[PDB]
Amino acid sequence: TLNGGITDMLTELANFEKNVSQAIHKYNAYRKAASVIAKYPHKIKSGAEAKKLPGVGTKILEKIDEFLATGKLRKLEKIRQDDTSSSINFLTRVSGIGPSAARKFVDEGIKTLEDLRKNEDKLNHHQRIGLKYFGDFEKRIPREEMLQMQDIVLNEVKKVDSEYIATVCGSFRRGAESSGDMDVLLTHPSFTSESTKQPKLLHQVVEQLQKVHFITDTLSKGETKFMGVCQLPSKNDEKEYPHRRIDIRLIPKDQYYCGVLYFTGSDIFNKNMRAHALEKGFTINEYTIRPLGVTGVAGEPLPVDSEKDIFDYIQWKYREPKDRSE
DNA sequence: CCGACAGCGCATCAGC
DNA sequence: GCTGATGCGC
DNA sequence: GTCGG
Ligand SMILES: Cc1cn([C@H]2C[C@H](O)[C@@H](COP(=O)(O)OP(=O)(O)C(Cl)(Cl)P(=O)(O)O)O2)c(=O)[nH]c1=O
Ligand SMILES: [Cl-]
Ligand SMILES: [Cl-]
Ligand SMILES: [Mg+2]
Ligand code: NA
Ligand code: NA
Ligand code: NA
Repeated sequence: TLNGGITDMLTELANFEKNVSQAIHKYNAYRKAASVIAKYPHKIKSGAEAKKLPGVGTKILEKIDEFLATGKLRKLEKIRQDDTSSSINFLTRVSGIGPSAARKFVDEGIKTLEDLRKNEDKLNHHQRIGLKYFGDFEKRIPREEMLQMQDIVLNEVKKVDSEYIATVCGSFRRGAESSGDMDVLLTHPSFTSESTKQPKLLHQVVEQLQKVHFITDTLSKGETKFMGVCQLPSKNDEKEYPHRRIDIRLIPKDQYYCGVLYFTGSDIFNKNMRAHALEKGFTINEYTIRPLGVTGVAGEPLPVDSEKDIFDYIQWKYREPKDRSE
């Protein structure tokens, strides 16, 4: 909020490059610049001052100078006025419509919420459910609701098998006062990097959450990742809660710490951390941290017994979840 | 200058 | 059907 | 769009 004007401008530029230009590197550059400026503990007085931060170069410095002098950016003012860019940007707000489908729909005259509704047969399943809950999926989730959702998910998982461990990650684990969705890390001792003693480990949990009418819709589902929709139950005569996005990730139990580091994020934090790992000669994914040889080929998984072990390998002081909101 | 930019599950489609 | 590329979203 | 080498 200290530099909220600038970071909003950069986020809108990032969205334009991703959604309209399909220029993924410009998208990530703008997001990195917005992240470093959001973290900067001073009210930026000039582009030159912002250029000192890593990820802000000459181009963004000049945009910041325009924004500070005038309160706006002509480039963005023209983008807002362009019907084609505005239409593509809007459609990507539906879950499952990305930049390519958005431009395909616009090209064939499908430009608004009603166009989508009257053309539901042009949508795949994910897009159909994203359209159905368009308004709901724009709402934030109060942390008090996240706590009730956690209670349901952990207890229903416990009812399936007491040896499951479900961990709510995402912004919730970083202590945020509100979240965009619910991310659940799941483990069971039957599923390790060495063996899967039991099938349908994820299915059984999903099935149970559907049975109690917590999970209401499916966006995608495989043996280790479920992405879908859920809803808190409401009380008598009470308006319903919005439907909410939920993601469940089943990770081999012996890879919990890499999985919980990954699912806790933020996404930019993970990108920064994984980039730094590469510079230190390691690669990090949600399963393992491995060394890189002189060929750059990933070696064998290093032993990991805590989140901090992962930080230790890349020579970073440990950062608590609440300081990973980048 | 310029190569690299984090890493991967699931859905869908083309080609065979 | 399988395989590989692409889209999308974490 | 930015940056390390
Ligand atoms: C999108 C994305 C995610 N994650 C990891 C890190 C992410 O933290 C984790 C969950 O993804 P989610 O999109 O739900 O991100 P949240 O942090 O929970 C959030 Cl603040 Cl955007 P909100 O959901 O509360 O609105 O997955 C990544 O590693 N890379 C990615 O590109
Ligand atoms: Cl690009
Ligand atoms: Cl791995
Ligand atoms: Mg989340
Ligand atoms: Na800089
Ligand atoms: Na979308
Ligand atoms: Na998520």
